[PDB]
Amino acid sequence: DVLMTQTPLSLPVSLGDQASISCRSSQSIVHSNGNTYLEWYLQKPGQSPKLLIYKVSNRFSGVPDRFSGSGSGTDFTLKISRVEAEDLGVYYCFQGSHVPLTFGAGTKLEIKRADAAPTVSIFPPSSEQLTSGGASVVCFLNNFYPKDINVKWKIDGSERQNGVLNSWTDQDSKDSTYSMSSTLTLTKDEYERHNSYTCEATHKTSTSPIVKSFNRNEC
Amino acid sequence: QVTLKESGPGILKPSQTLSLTCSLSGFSLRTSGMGVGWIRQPSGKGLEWLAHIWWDDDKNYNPSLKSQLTISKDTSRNQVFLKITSVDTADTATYYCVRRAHNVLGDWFAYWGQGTLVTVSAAKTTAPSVYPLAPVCGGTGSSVTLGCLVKGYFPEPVTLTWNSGSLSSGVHTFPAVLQSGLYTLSSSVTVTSSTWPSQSITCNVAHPASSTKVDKKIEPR
Ligand SMILES: [Cl-]
Repeated sequence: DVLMTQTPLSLPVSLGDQASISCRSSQSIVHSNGNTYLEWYLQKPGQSPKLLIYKVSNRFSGVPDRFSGSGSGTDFTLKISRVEAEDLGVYYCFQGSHVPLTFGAGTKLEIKRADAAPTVSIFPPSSEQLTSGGASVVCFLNNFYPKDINVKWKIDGSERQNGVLNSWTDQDSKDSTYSMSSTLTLTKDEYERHNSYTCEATHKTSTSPIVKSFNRNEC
Repeated sequence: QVTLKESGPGILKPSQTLSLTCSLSGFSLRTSGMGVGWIRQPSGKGLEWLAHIWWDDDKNYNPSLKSQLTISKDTSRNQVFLKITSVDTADTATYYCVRRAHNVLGDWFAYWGQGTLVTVSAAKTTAPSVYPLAPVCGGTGSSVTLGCLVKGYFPEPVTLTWNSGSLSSGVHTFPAVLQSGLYTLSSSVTVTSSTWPSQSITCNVAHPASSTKVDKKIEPR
């Protein structure tokens, strides 16, 4: 099959700046009829992908002249000048020349904003959950930037990596930040075998964790 | 409007057969050389092309699934059909019907269906258990964050509101995760210290598939 390799996979941009997205195919996508059936699609949260560009360089209905497609053979580029809010979403390249038809992996176009530290909150299991014989320890890391924060759990000083499930919001439309939930699930039995529960959020290239804790010998 | 509409089960078990119908209007699959096909997208994943069928009953298949995939049409009804035999959990995805003609306002996916979510799972229907997330006392500040943990339900979706919808600002509801094969979701809500616990904060959870609706007041520890 023909591999459509898309670069980069994450594209943070400021409004008004230019965005360029590379799509490279593993083989020529020149069809036997001499046309190159290369399209670009844009998908926003909870919607079908929408066509932007077809046959490499033609703009579909409703696409403004700030979008232009170019390239040939195996090297293709989508350029967006003066990015607007309505442009943010996930961009996919695609070749319709050779079966199986294939899409690139997606490039997320997102807004750059100033770095922001998470508001971190830790929550022990509820009495309700404990009487049903479960234990989940929840940590919210809210309204931070950029998306790739790191979260670690400690139990009685020992870092623990098993039974941890994470979930992320999409970029907020109002403040352009990200949020995340991190839930350590334990058996009620192993939960009650330890005292100290720690959630620590380390952004980026830090250095200094924001640490939230509770100790069952006090709760 | 040239439109495409996907229809079919929505929930299936491993080893069973996925069958979907694409109903078309605004164009004819009789037209030379019209074509309609299927593309799928797993949650949080990319797009995978599956198959395409043409006005002349020519058909193209993704070779990675060829023993499982059958595409067909009913020209008299203007319908296209997908069958995937021997499905498993990995076939869980949004399934899109798309138009693609050849030879010259075609050769593009200008026209997409809205998509239909199909879940493949051996799980049984199960109402969520709803747990309150009240802060450690004291921890500690201008803001106080509360939460709600919706645990062990099947299938998607659930809906969650805070205070019946009067709390909309500062709410973060997180996508469900599978802890298998049941879903768990959480939501945080942030208010001023002034607000809570003097006023009551309640989490409203609905699970349509089990016709469950539940509230859970966040009581202080
Ligand atoms: Cl078409």
